[PDB]
Amino acid sequence: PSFVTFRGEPAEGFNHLVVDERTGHIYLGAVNRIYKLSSDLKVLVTHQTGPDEDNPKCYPPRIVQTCNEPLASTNNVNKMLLIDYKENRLIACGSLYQGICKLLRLEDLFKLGEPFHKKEHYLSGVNESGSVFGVIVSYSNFDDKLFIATAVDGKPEYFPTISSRKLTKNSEADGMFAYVFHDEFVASMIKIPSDTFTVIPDFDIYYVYGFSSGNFVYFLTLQPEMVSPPGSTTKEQVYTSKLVRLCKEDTAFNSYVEVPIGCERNGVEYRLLQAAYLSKAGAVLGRTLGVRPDDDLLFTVFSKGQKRKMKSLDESALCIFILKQINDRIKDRLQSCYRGEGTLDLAWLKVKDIPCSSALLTIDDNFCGLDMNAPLGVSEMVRGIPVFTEDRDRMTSVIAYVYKNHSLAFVGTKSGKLKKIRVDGPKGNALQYETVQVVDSGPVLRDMAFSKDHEQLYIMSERQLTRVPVESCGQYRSCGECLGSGDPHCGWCVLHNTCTRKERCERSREPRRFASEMKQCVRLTVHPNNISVSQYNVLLVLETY
Amino acid sequence: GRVKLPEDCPQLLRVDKILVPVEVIKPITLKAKNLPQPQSGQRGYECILNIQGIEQRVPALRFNSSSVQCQNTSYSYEGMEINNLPVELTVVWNGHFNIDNPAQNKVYLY
Repeated sequence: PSFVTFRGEPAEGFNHLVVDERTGHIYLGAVNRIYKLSSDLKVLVTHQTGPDEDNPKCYPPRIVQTCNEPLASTNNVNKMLLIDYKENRLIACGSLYQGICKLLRLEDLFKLGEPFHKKEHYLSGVNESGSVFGVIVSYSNFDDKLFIATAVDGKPEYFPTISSRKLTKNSEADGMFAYVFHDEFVASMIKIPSDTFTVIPDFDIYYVYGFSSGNFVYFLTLQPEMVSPPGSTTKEQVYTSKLVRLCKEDTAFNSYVEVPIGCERNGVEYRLLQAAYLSKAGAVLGRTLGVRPDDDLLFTVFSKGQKRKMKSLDESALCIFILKQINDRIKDRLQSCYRGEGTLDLAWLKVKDIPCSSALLTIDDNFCGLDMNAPLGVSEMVRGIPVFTEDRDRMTSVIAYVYKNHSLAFVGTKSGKLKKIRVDGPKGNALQYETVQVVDSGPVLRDMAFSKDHEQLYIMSERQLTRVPVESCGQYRSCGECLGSGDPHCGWCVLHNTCTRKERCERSREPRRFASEMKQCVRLTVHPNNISVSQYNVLLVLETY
Repeated sequence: GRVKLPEDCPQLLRVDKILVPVEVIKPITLKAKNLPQPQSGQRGYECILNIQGIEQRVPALRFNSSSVQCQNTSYSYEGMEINNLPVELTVVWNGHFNIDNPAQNKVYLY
């Protein structure tokens, strides 16, 4: 069988992918292109975002004002892509405009609007794809907004790295991408200080993954050497991967928190986030994990060491974080600051260390942040629970989902292969199967999403999107073989005499209809085991259980 | 996109006379109705001034369905023959598409 795929319609490039929960239509961000595809990966519609005459150096791009520097036709990279269901559209933020964002209609990809005029309308000069992320959160009218983080490239005055912005109903409206609350003193945005730039020239925050949880917004980020590694003057840059969080409700931006994150395997350090995916455990993992049904979990992928964010190392490890545990670390940290102990310790933001002020407070998970002991960092790096480690071929991406309570994890590789891992710390075992639906020579991207029905998993490559089905038990002919393979998806559908998943077996719910363990098979015996050649039409009795 | 009624058509509405001094950098705001949002494969708006001496092509921004503005630029005509020279202006988008100008509003270069 062959896997259904979409070749780079522009054979030329590819960057981001997302699935519409209701339709199953797949939208694909790319350089100079944004595509709308069917569940089957047929081309529904192609939008030309591309090649625009422009220059990165110029501030307000050519349209607003004249630029002395020479222009050249350059490629517009889709930095981000986010589905706005309520608005019935797609926010497809590009670059090469000083980062102007575009709005495409959901069904046809008709350009509803693309605000260029104001400064807020420009997100970032940064040309790199995937270095940006964010979430769209919506409520009924008179309650709403967009949270987005992006790299600056040393543009600190022009753009904020993290911001809370407005998304008006009308795409034509001027108001778009305006800050939720702007005050002369404080605005719902966080800028990088000029002082920090002078000290370390290159400092920049790259945002890999982002998700909304409960009533907060988290970001997995990469930053530069600031007290790590120690160094008197500039020289080499190494990165520290950290977690960021904000209250959805905090216009002030007081809630900002930032903990370094990683995990270690037998004395080997894995500091750099490649990708992450928030998900549910399902009954199996949750129980042994000790969680409530609602509680979330965060699968992640990290490379070894602090070196070369641009081109990381092959050594990579899939770790895990329970949100309850991270929430605890944050609460623990806050309850501490409220003690008045130590400093805030956030190097890039505050050069001069300000002390934490003690105060009487009931420290809860609900705590949104206060005026004093304002944005703060974290001392203790939060360690994660390791799961699978690949030395030979680096993991690029990850996804996970709940199936019949068993938790299946998906992991992209540098090779263009997907691993189907049942996580069984809470259960007991490891990796079930590996597949090369994708692209035999070269890698898979972080945007890897399961379909709404959860039948398939769209796997994106630089070149192509591939619809990889989540099991291929049919290959197994007999109950003995089916249960023999062990890849957890497979069971013996007794009456059908075929090997497939629980969902696939009709009436599997009923007793002895479906066999999970070899014992359940099938066992057969014949009373006259031996019959002579000379004999004919002998009566035989068969015992089957 | 459909236009059933004549009132709804894409056209430029008039404002107080557009006065333009020669050799001065000035923006020219315009008002209009039912300006289309350019669709895929379609470029943005430009202001074209038909001056016999020199025809100027200045790109513009369509803020909404009813307002436009040519970017900061200066205009001139050679001759110093006459103080007030009215000039026909054509608003175009996607290169060739000229928006209708019923009033046939002009720019006065003085």
